[PDB]
Amino acid sequence: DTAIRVFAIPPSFASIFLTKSTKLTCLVTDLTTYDSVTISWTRQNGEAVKTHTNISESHPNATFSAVGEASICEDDWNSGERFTCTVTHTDLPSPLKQTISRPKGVALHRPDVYLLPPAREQLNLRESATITCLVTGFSPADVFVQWMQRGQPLSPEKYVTSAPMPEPQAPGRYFAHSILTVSEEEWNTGETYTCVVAHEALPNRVTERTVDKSTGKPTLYNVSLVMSDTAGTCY
Amino acid sequence: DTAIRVFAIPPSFASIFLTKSTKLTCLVTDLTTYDSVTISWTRQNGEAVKTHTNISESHPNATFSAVGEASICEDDWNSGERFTCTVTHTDLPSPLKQTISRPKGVALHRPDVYLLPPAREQLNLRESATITCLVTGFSPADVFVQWMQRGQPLSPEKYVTSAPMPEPQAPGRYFAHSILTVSEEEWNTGETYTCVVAHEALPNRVTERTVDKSTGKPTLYNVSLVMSDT
Amino acid sequence: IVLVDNKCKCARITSNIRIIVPLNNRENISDPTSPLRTRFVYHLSDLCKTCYTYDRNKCYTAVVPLVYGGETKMVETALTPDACYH
Repeated sequence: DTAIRVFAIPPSFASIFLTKSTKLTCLVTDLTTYDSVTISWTRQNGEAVKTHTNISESHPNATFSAVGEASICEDDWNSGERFTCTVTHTDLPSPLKQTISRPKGVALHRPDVYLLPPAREQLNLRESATITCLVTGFSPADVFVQWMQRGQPLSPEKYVTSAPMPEPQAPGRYFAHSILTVSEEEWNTGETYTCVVAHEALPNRVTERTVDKSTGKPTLYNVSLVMSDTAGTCY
Repeated sequence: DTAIRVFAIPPSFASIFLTKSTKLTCLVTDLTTYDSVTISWTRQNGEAVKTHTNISESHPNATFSAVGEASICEDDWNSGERFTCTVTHTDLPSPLKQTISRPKGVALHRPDVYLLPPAREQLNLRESATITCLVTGFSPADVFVQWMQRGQPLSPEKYVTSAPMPEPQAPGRYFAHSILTVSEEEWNTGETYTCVVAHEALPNRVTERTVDKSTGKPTLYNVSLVMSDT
Repeated sequence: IVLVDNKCKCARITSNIRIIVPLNNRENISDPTSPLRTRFVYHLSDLCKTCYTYDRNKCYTAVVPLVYGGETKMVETALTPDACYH
């Protein structure tokens, strides 16, 4: 029972924001692992597009690592142009079409970022601090997140993020979740961690929050305000 | 679901915890449209098992995708028993019986549950409140989160839970999370809430956690006023 | 009647003296990466001529780096986007 699976990689919001380009690919895996694979793309208008040329393909070791880079301006994808990919094989004459497009029309709503520190229990355990950065009541999907310590950036595998799942009260809207786990030394030291996120619905398209050990639920204040010259000239 | 295939869906841990019973299913794919399907359940030792609770309705796939039903106390499924769906078909002189087992031999790890209250920023907004339950360091990935308002249940629509995501920064120690959305007034009322988790890698097969305003306030103040004409 | 209504420190002196002192704020306002300055000073003479709060009409900003696929790039981000513009 050989299951011929098919995958498609469309563009991403971080790519348009930074690379300002487009990248759409379609491939088939879990089948005869070798060369001689037929793939083609065609826009909604039926015209040709940048076909895979000088792009990586399956390695000689039956390692399917083909990639794609459709040199198409971000605007065409922004309109949500219907890109149709036709995947076919020499031993699979039957056609296989895959239509990908941006959903036309969505109730854009600004995100609501938050930041919470490691729970008192985890910190008391003194094994690993964990900081939460969540994003509620936001749409549409494709939100990028990043984490930073003391201003400098941080590696992607040092933290994880959730996909946008439907929201209970707002099925149209979604929520995302991010967790950054580190040792119990940086946070205990007082490291000021910062969480940045980029959503399309946001006006500035980018936002961030931050928190350190003290700002993480100050166990005790140390306010020492002084009111010099309580009355003079002004009152 | 084609090319002559039979898939087995044994009772998952979440189904065991909620339904509190076992229900084994041997879905038959590409099964020709033919009634009187004698898909009778039977133990690996061949002992009698209650037959399927009838066959479900037809499907647009032009296949009688039978759904076998089974019932057992708890231990058989926990024991080294293997259910076998006969999957009898007249148009098949050499039928294949679908085998269902309970594999074991996985590293155990204590789930670490941490419940965290609504973010300090949400307090000022007053528009609503959210509570987060995080779970880390456990195996396998079969947790089941539930929220209880002082032991009482709650309609599952008002909360959501992510699947188990992997933890690449750990040796395959799966982690997960879930949320619960509530009105702000409810949180300012000081009520209590509990994030119960069902996972096999537990001493008592259940863990409990709870937080309220009490564990979300500072310990003391050190204010110091200074008033003078200087 | 309102002699001074400084919104930098929220000091209003009707001649009443009201001063709100928000605790949650970093020492340096330019960036959040600074100690937490718990001390607070309210010099009436100087005030009647280093802020702590943020004015409703004022929309602060700070530049931060970002890395997605290529190189680190600096982008401006507003500390109070709601003031700037669910």
